[PDB]
Amino acid sequence: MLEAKFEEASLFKRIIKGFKDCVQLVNFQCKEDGIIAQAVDDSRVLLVSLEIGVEAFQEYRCDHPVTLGMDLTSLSKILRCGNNTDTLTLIADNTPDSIILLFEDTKKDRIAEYSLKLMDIDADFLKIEELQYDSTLSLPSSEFSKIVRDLSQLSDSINIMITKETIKFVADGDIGSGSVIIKPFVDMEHPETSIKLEMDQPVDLTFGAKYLLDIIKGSSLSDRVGIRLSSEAPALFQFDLKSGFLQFFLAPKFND
Amino acid sequence: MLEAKFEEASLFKRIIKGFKDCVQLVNFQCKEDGIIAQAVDDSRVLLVSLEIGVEAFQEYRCDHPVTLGMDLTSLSKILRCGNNTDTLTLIADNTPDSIILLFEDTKKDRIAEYSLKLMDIDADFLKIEELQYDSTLSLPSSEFSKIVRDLSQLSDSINIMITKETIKFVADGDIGSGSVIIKPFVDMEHPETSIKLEMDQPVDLTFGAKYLLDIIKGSSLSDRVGIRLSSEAPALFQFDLKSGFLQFFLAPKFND
Amino acid sequence: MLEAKFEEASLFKRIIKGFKDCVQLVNFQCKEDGIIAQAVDDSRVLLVSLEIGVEAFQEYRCDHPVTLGMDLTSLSKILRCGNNTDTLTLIADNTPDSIILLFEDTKKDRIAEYSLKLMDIDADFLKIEELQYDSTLSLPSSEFSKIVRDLSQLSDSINIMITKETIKFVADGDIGSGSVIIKPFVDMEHPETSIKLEMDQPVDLTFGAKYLLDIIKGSSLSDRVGIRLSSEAPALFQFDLKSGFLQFFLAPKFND
Repeated sequence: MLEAKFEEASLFKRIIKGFKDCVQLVNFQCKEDGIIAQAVDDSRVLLVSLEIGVEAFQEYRCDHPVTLGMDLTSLSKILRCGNNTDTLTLIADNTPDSIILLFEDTKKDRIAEYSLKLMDIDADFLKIEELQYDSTLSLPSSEFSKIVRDLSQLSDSINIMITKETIKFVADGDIGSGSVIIKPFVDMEHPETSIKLEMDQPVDLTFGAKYLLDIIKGSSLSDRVGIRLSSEAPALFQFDLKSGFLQFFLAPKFND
Repeated sequence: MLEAKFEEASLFKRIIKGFKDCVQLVNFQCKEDGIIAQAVDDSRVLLVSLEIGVEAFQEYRCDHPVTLGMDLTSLSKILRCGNNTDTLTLIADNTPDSIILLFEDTKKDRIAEYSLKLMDIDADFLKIEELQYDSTLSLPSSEFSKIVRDLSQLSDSINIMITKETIKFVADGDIGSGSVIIKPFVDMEHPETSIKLEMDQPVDLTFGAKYLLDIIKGSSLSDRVGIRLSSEAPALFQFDLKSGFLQFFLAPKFND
Repeated sequence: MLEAKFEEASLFKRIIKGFKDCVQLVNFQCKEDGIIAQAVDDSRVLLVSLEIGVEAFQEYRCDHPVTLGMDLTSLSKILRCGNNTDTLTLIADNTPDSIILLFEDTKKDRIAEYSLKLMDIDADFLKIEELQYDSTLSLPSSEFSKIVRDLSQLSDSINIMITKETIKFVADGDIGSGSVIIKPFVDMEHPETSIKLEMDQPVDLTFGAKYLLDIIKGSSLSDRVGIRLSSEAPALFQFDLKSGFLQFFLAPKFND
């Protein structure tokens, strides 16, 4: 059996929002220590990887590992079905016919129990994170979201440039162009709005704006975003859950 | 002559919202004791029936009965034309060339008088309400609306099931499935949120979700909804106005 | 060189909203005393004319006159790129390769500098305002916007009628019809909501509702709108900036 109770369905709803642009069929491996999931998109330039730990739940029990594969169109539909504050419970049995999602409320009324038929997906799991990235940075999710959104209207390609104490976002398209230059600093009032940067090697990479627009949906889950860039491997954008994470690996646009 | 003044145009606007999915041509019989109207839809599975009494108005005068038939596309358009708090007045003369809608405001400015050309509709009025329905229930309009809306995303058919002290809404479609089980109780704090049920015979009927989605638009007009279900006749969903009602008769889906 | 700093980008964003329905290519003449611009639409029935004076800015410097022509689709896109309270600065050099738009914020972070490639437009400037219009009136932008919007749903033509102390807006189409009659008065509490009218000659003109809908977008820029109507020339609708204006000249519909 398996029973995992989120204190608030909002968290799972936002996490699943994080997958709008992958293969709508996604495997969720549920183990003794929590849930992991990963999904690639069609073009195979973007990988989404989620880990939710035991303590991110309100309650959690997984007697034996169980892989449940779900259609994210349909799970996303079923996840519109309650107030963000409802306690959401995933329930399954040893070999799962189907996953159960049970919503509960502040009031003692209205049991809302949904089911989702599980699919059979072949699990080709990707371990593509690097040890040392060329540069690491972190900044408020809100700020990163605004930068991406704004620059997205000028061209279909956003270019990240890292030099000593200088982070430069640039969109250069037919109509016009735009640049946003931020620099590291500590804001002692709220260490939230702080901007951190470690640069082992300067970097200059270009990304499809469609995919950055997808990636910034994770702002709903964390105050800060972490960006690891290197010229060799795909770039990593990470939003941290209370004991967990949602990660977006994105391959830079090719030059030719 | 005929002159009927709603204290607030909001009420008539919401009532007319209740007709979005009928023959856009609708007869309004205005009599000494108020207004009645009824409209069937194309497929002829849903009937909408409205009664507004003298006391639901701010003022009312109908010297002689007058039938005024209107295009609800066009009346709906003309009903976007003022603040919800404007005093709205319907005006007509003995044999009506046209209906007049006169908006007035808190401020003494801005007379806004619209007209609508009347059509000739043949009045085939339906008296299809039963004496004894198999089961009767009542519950908050908000709750019924949420249940219908949620379950509507899983299949195109919602199934109502009534057993002793148990009301069960169920949608079972291709992607997944959903169930919502409520039970009767008295909430003394707010007798609003109370859920009432009388069951003379258990019932099990299925309804097109398109039509339940249409029917729940009446939540704007009442705190509670009444549902009379029987296996013989069409089901009745009723929202009560201050001395009036808006009723939706809906024929269950056929089994075959 | 040229450097013009709006205290708040909101103002320029709303001004440019005022041009949604012109030739998307628009000349901006920048002179010692401020900025002027004008744009005709395709059908050539509507002219939009803007003047912004030195004092409407937070800072202003124009060493030599410079004509910069811009695509308003693209400038409108680039103008979504900041908070309404950002200080927006237009920057150019003697013969302009490109215009620069520099956003600055309350916080010392995030330099956001965009560029727009300039086009070559031939400047056929129109001086079509009359000395004496047949009638002049002024009324709250909100009220004019509501009247236009409401009446726009009944027909594609709105008809203005001016008689002694009587202003009458009328839409008369297939579905129904609507009339709105306002009269001059002084409201001493707020001289804003006052309605002023000088009538040298009664007037009766008809206007495409598409174009009135376009014109009312200027409500964002002023509390009041001024309307000069005459039977000879195109009608003038004027919204006043703090030392400036946005004007819409609109030719009446032809009778035939």
